[PDB]
Amino acid sequence: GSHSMRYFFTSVSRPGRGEPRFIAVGYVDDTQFVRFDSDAASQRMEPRAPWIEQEGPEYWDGETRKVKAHSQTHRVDLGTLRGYYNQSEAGSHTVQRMYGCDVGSDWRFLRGYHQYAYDGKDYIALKEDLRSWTAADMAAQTTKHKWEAAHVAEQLRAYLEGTCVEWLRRYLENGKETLQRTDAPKTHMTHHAVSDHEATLRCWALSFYPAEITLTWQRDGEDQTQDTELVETRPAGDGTFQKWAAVVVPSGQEQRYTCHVQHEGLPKPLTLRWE
Amino acid sequence: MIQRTPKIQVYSRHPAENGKSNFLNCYVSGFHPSDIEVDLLKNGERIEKVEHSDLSFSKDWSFYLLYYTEFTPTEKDEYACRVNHVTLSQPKIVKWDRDM
Amino acid sequence: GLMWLSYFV
Repeated sequence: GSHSMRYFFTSVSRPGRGEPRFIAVGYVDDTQFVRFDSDAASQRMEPRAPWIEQEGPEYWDGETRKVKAHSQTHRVDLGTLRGYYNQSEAGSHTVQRMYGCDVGSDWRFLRGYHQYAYDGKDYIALKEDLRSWTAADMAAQTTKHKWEAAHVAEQLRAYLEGTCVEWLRRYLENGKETLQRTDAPKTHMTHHAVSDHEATLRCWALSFYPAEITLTWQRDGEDQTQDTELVETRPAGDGTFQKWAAVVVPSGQEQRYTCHVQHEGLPKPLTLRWE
Repeated sequence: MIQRTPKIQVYSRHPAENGKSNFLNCYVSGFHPSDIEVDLLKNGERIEKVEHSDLSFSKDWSFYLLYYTEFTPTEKDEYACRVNHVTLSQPKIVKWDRDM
Repeated sequence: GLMWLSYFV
């Protein structure tokens, strides 16, 4: 199936407390493989998956230099953005960046991303054509015009459609068994009565990978949102994920409700019922 | 400025079974800003030997972190996660419901 | 592998 490589960068100003915190992580699909944390000891890019450890010193030296240049760039950005919005030195502010590429089942380029957020809101993003920019506000327009003048999109595009895809392919093959796997959800159901005339049905999905899944409750064959509670998909800690979907049902009609599970590890979507 | 309160989930890595080692997890997601303190509590006392994941974020830019510790669930010992964040008027304590 | 060039906002 499809695969992705994604890098996530977070830079946080620390008013009256020195240099910004900078954390960078790399993912292939839902598997992290590298990290840099400004508050860690090595001050280097560090391996986080067995399959990346084999890369030689040339690799690590390079990623280390690049991740520092990324750090340095956002250190300046925090100041630039504070000026753009005429903000005081009193407050802490956050710059976030994400970029990377998707490939299809044929491991050929599908899509590229390159997006910035300031204080948790969209600031600027490369559009899907990888040739133009979406700026969130008037301040962001200044960045847009500067990036148009420097022909940034053209250079990003070459990386996203070419180099980024090259890395993803190389990572996927070195990853081999773990990376390319899909683990179907191990399901089960719970049932604790709440009130005299009501009861809770919780549909469980465990040990699945990748993280992408869909749990849905149906009543007499039709969906239900709004009495259904969905917790956010969560890491189990062993490379698998977990999720659940609950619904409160009239005490006595438990058999009229069905949980529907959709995951790419499942040949066909599952329909479950309490019994 | 964007402010999101953390969604907190406390749970084990594998289905819990008294007497057998496992991992106790506290997963905090959907929060902003990134500053947050998280502790795992055994019988109301903080556990020192806890690890945590590298800060990362979702599509909506909200952050997530996994705090985790190795442990052996015994019928007595109770477990909880305490979370403090600027969106919280007071720290939140989420107990480990071994039976959810 | 990371991009080799960043651009200031």
